[PDB]
Amino acid sequence: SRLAEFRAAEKALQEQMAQLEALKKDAGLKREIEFEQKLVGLMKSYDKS
Amino acid sequence: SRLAEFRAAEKALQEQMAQLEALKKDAGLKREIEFEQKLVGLMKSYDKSLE
Repeated sequence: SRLAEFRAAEKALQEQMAQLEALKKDAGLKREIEFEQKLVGLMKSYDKS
Repeated sequence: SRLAEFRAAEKALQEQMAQLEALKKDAGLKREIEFEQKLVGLMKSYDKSLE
């Protein structure tokens, strides 16, 4: 019921969302997303013969 | 991998944004915001009465 526990959740959400903005900046994650887009498109073309 | 984690974090966050919005409906919370509202009105009035 408390408003205090809402604003504690609001702060908890905005640091979670802040560390997702940190994760989003990692060079290793970026290389890995690209490699997946490569793998996805390559199995896209493997379909055709 | 850093990619599998990133997607579970993006999932755990999406869930949190939804559990937050669950709380906005509570009657108990709505009355507590009414009290803070009046408090602010009280504070504004105090400032207004300093011309």
